[PDB]
Amino acid sequence: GSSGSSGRGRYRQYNSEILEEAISVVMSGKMSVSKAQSIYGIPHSTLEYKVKERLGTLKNPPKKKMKLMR
Repeated sequence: GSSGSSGRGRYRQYNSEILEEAISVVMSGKMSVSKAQSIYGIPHSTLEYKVKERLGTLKNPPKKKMKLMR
């Protein structure tokens, strides 16, 4: 039985699974980006974008013209 060892930082990365969790809480209004970021261990700049993406821009996305980099 059991297995695991997490808590109080200790390693600093999230699975693509964990990310969906920390989005669903925020979407459902359980918290906001800043709050869940810290709870789930997600970067704010990721979580922010990912909420603002999963909100449903992903269907019929904007791809017609661009010319940029970062």
